[PDB]
Amino acid sequence: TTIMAVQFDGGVVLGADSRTTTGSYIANRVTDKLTPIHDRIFCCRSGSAADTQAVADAVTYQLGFHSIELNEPPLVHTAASLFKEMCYRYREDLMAGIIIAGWDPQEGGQVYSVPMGGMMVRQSFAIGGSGSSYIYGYVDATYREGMTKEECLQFTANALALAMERDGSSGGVIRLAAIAESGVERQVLLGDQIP
Amino acid sequence: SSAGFDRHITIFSPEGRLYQVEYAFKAINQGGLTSVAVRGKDCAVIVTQKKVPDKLLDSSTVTHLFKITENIGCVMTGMTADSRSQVQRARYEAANWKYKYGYEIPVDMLCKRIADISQVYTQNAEMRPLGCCMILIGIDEEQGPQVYKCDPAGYYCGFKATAAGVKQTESTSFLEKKVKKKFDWTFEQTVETAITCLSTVLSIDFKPSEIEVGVVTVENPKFRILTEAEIDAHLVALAER
Amino acid sequence: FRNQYDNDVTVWSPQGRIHQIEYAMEAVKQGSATVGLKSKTHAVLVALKRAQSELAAHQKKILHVDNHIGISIAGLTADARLLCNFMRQECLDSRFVFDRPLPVSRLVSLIGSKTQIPTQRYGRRPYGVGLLIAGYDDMGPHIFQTCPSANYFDCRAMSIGARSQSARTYLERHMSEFMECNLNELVKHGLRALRETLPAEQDLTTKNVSIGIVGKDLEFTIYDDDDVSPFLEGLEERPQ
Amino acid sequence: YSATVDQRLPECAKLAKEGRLQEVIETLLSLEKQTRTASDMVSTSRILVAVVKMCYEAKEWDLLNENIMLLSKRRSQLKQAVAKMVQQCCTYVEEITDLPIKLRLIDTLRMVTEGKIYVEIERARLTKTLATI
Amino acid sequence: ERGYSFSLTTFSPSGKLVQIEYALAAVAGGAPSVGIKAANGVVLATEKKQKSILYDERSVHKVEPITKHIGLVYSGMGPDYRVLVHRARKLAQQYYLVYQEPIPTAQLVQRVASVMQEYTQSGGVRPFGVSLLICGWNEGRPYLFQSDPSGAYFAWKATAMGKNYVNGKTFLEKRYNEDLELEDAIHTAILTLKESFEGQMTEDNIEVGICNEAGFRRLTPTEVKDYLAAIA
Amino acid sequence: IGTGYDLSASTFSPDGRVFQVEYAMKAVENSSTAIGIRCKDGVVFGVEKLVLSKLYEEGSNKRLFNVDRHVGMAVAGLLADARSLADIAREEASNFRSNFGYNIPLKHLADRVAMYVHAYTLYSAVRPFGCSFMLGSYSVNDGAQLYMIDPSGVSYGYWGCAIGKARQAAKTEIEKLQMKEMTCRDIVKEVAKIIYIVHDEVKDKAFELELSWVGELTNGRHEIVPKDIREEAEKYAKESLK
Repeated sequence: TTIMAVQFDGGVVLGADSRTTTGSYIANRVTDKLTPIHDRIFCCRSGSAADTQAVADAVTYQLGFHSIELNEPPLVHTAASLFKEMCYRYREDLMAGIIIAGWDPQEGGQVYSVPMGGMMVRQSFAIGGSGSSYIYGYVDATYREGMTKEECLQFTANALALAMERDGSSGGVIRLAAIAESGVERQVLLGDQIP
Repeated sequence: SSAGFDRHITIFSPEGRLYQVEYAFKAINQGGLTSVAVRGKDCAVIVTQKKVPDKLLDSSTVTHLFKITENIGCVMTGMTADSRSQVQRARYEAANWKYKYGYEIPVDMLCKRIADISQVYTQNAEMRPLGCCMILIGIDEEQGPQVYKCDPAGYYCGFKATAAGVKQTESTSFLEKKVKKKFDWTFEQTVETAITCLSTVLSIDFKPSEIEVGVVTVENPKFRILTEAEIDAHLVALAER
Repeated sequence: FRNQYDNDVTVWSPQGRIHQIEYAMEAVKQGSATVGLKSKTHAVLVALKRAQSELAAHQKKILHVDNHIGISIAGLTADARLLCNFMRQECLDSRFVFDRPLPVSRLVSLIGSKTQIPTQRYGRRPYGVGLLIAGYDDMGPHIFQTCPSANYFDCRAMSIGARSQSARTYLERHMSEFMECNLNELVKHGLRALRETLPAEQDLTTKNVSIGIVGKDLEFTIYDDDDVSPFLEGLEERPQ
Repeated sequence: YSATVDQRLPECAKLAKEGRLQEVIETLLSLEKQTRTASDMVSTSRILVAVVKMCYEAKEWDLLNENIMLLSKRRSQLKQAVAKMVQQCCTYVEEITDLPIKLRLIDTLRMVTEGKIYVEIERARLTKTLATI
Repeated sequence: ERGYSFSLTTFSPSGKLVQIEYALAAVAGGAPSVGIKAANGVVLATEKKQKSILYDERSVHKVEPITKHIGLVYSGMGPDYRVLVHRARKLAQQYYLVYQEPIPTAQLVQRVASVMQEYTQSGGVRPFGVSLLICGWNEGRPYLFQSDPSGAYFAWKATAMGKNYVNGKTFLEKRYNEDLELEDAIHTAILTLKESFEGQMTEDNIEVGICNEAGFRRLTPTEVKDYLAAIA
Repeated sequence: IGTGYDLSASTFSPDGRVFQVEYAMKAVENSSTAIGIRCKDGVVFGVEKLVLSKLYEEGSNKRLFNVDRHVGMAVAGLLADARSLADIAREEASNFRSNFGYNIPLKHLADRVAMYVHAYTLYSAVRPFGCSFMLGSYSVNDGAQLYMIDPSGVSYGYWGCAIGKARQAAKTEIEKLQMKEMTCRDIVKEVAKIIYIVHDEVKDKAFELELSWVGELTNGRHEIVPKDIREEAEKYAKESLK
């Protein structure tokens, strides 16, 4: 798969492909690899869909508990900590990599990557999945600083489309989500919308 | 005729009475405050007396009503420590419910679950039965707003309106006098009726800064805690009218 | 009976006490007196060994736990022995995992935590033993007095046991000299404090006293009748 | 409070000579609301006697009816001031000798008294006025 | 006799456990409930009257179903009734899982009696202050049982427990006939409730439920009002 | 008085009040006096520690702890109770940091420690922790927070409050000080004078004041008062008492 997230001044933009296969047969072409964890914290899953969904539900419950306990929207670092702990506790039997994007009033837009084995780390742009090995050169050639919303959209569009056309494990449609102070906006690219 | 039986919770008195439960109910009124909830066609308003010993006390932390979940609000009285332990337990129960069943807790279900917890608490001799009385409010589809009351005995009930505290009897009588008129109770009307009941049961004509209000409506499913501006507007509008 | 409030550590007094705790505090008084002193570079524990009969050896009151930390007991043999065994195991584990001697402050805090559980929870009796801990750490010598109330104090010197008030006021009187003594003068001061505890008819003989000394380069070693003998040669005569 | 009414009474009467019921009644009502919130003793009586007096002087009654309705339907009225204003009504209900407005006035005085109070006996007096009729 | 009315694990020198008797006394103080085994089915009724009309009568129910063909009512405590409902439902569906067959009402009564008697085994756990009336229909025969806090369970052609249970029992003796039909059984039950209702039963003031070959179901306030008008 | 009901912590009264917690209150006001004030940019704590015997070394029985780096810990009541409660608070804070990867807000830590202290108020096999303690913290993105938490189990926020045998006396004169503006520097003098006037000299003399604080003055790190500030505070207290 292909999950790409990057922050910009005012929020974060995160997109993913929609291919889920069991063998060479495409099990489902309309998968949402982006599972909304909180109102302004979003997740991107890679690997075995069952493990990703299970850990997504578990972290959703834990973070809902934490938020209602603090009566204040959780920090992205906190969420990333739970993802790290859960992934490490089951890494011997977990096939699941998670990219956590979000916005909080404490700092702004935050993106934390947790690849296989549980690297809870932070960076500007994070690309994960089986398709992360095809646009690495392309994203390194196309990445700049100071994105706007429109530029973020185009970056996601072309990068994920190149991963789409070059990798056989990314297909279907493109799912995009932008988190900011205003809120979260979700869009789906299908057909002529993709480049 | 039954003297030693008012010692242990798990001990039945002659005539089948559990004196420890009744003592817990009396302990609810040890706080000395008063809460009351009123439900309209599509709104539910809870209002609680605020008692500030000193300006030294931080008014943001001395609240007597809390929020269990984003759409389910709780207002309660009794022992403050028991109150906070009970709200923590209720939040745990609601979150676990959502985790295991994938959708929000209805007010009645949360009340029933915590009532079962309290019943198990009062059935075994290992527990002091959490002497605090809670009222949950929230919106459920196909049934509108819901107000439910739970007591240390494990008895939960839905209410068109309810009250608790030292002045529970008189507040309930006033609420009965109000409900026998069978009026639709729009949101402002619900709030002003509850405020009038509290004022007449305290006979203090409180200042705006001594009360807390929470409201849940279908158009505002989030359990909103009324800030000073809204409560002041409501009470002055009532006062002029 | 208006004294039904002292049968367990889980009931508060009407005026706000745990009379079982005070009873445990009084319990250690039945034990023999024992005084701990510390120099600039050395720490000494001087205990009055008490024998059940003169046809038998005297009861030991200076337990060694680590080469840098020694302890002295006053009270129940059972509670003191359990505490000492737990000390030995804790020091063993600390050396096994960290390869550094147990800090005295952390050791004493772990004592407080361990003996607090019987005070708080129903079941095991409160540890009714007053312990004098003479340890060495980065800040030099340390003297700790742990009371059966799961409390501990940092004291310049300490006399705990039978008739300890005499030695307490003796050390209060000699406050002004303690910090500048070497081994001989402070050992004599502790011996004189014990003599203050002891009544006139009895003297601090070879079989009567037990001394444990620890320091920076000298391990905590406890002396016996033949070994204590030099340290009692410098002792003076009872001012009677 | 009392200073406000004692400095307002001359100008209030001078304005009352112009009739202009609206602004005077809204101002007096606002002052009554604020003094009832503040729970004043003499200001309430002064305001009520003033409004009843001007209503009598302007030869209209429905305004005083509305005043009694609003004061009765509003809470926090001191007993002494209410007693004084019904006393003034009682000395302002008998001396009128016009049949329709007298019957109307006694009708209102009867129906504004659900929840009889200490000053009931004073209304008893005006009931005997209805006796005459 | 006082020194033995304090524990559930001590025999009084003359008779038996006194805490069990006290639990039964608590049961007798509950809202009156009436069960009737008709020829074609079973009907159980109870009173839901409570002051403070603010109370939502539809919020809680004194009559609940355990499976598609078994229901129950209680007399005594409320929370204990709910706990018994939960235990009965869980146990019935466990039996269903093991056997893939709707639960015979007799077995459900036996096992729920066992689970309530379990709470009477040792001290520190009080017995349930609730008596159960279990109605069911199985193998062409309506079954009505009573389960006790002591764990005793027995059969009942028609019984009445709770407050004023003795006079209701006498009334049932007078009016009951083995050839009774379902609707007439409901009429008799509502008449029994009226005999001690004290305050003009309404559609929601009483909660009734009927079980037959079409399973068990609690009657809605509409049919309750209709039957009340028919009895008048 | 509740005889026959105050023998356990799980038995209510005919009036409906647990007397174990009330005797815990009694023990609390029969203990040392500690006053903590949350300044504009952090919190400070001060403890009145009686020197029972001059044989006691200074710094013995430390009462101003730190549960976390940015979280202080003051306490009055029972020293063993204080140490056990501090240990459990440190364990909770460490668990929070390990599980969540960041610092614990003082409101959350106060609620957790209040629920823990309540868990012993109500069981019969255990007894309530009869000690009342100050939680304090300063975070650059949260603010400055202070909390009284008592054996009953309720945690309440106080700008600056004192507990001990002279709670009423401390409340009498702590109110006159306007707080919400000045910082620890201007509050240390008030703490010193209030503790030197609230201590009784004719009876229960021989006390010492120990101070500590957390805030940006130490980059949000809890640490005891430096000797110079403490001695300046003592001099100000001695001058102000005439």
